[PDB]
Amino acid sequence: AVTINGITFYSPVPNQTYKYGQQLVLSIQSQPNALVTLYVYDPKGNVVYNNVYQTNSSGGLTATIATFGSTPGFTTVGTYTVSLSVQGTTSESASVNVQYVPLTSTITATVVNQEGSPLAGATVQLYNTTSGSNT
Amino acid sequence: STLSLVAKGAGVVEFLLTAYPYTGNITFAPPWFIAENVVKQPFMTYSDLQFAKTNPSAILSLSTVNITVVGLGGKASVYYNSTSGQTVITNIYGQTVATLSG
Amino acid sequence: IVLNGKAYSLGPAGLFLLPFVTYTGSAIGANATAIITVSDGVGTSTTQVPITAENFTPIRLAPFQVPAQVPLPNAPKLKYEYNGSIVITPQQQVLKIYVTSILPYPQEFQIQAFVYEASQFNVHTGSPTAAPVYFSYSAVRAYPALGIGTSVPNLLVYVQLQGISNLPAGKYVIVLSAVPFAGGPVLSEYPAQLIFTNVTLTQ
Repeated sequence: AVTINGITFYSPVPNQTYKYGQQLVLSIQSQPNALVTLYVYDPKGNVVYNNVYQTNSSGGLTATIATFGSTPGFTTVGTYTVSLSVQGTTSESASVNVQYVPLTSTITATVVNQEGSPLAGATVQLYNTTSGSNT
Repeated sequence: STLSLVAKGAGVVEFLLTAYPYTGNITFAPPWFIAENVVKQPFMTYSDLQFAKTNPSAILSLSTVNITVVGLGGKASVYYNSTSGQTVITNIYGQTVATLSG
Repeated sequence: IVLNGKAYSLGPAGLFLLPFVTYTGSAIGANATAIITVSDGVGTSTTQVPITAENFTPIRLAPFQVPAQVPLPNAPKLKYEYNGSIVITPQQQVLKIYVTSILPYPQEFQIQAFVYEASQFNVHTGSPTAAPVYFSYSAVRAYPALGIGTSVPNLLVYVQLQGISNLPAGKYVIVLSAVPFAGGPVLSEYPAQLIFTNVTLTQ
């Protein structure tokens, strides 16, 4: 486990890649009773998640932060800044440069005849009929 | 019944330890700051429990079945595990490295 | 715990100590090593930075204003709010701080200089409000002593920047961080970073 000292970050660790659908859970053994505003900035520098927590007597915070890949802003590729702004009397900071992966999909069309030889020249039109009209 | 007890308080586990380092030299006292809170306080199944139950505070010779140490990753503990009468020593991810008879 | 002469392992000792750093997932503490590649414009070299339990001591970043041999262990572990104003005149291309360590300390490392606007770091919070707008590093190769009078284990750290013609005038908040040298030593504490809030660069 990493620590930029004052925060025992059980997670995240610097330069970590989060997946499609994966949960950030903010597990940081830090100093009791402080105002821990985690700004989960996306790569455009706006707060797609933001919430102010407070570490308990043990010191562990447990909070599932973000559901990546299922919220706008956890859809955009590049370096997020997972920024703790720790407000006590004397404020402290943390900058964690974390990533995300993109996606796309692929479909197949196979043709065959009664002679068992794949035809060459059969046109196959693929429309997106989800809307209820041939997109 | 458990009312007033011996060992009703609990130990202290200091942050700066009675530990020494090693690499090739045993000497030096490195900052032991056991990271970001020990959450404190040894707990113990009293050795002579049944009569300790009625002791307001007396001086016995206890056998201590937890010592609380919490740093990075997991938490370590040390204790003379009174149940099999065997000193259990553990790690900060926790495995019994030692069962030492009596 | 070596009880009566018989070593009884208690798990990783770096987790009982501070400093400890698992920088980029690669854990470094007491009884560690960094072999570091440095393949550069002059060719390639490779330093080796072996870490010893008894090099342990916090590595502070303290500003100019604080003398070099004067510690701050009663300021925070992570960042102390420097609310003063460094005036960088245009004869200066260099940011002056004292890295304070009161032990012989040989471990080679760097300072990452992540420059930000003070609208790119809200000066009413401790938020760097985006990804570094420009990054430039200074590999500060510490010296245990080359003789006090030659190099001192209390270092005058003069962060020079390439692209101080890629940085023009403006009110910055700069984040200097005692950073491992891309897989380098254990570092940092009291305070681990220094963040300079009413700076005004002038070129």
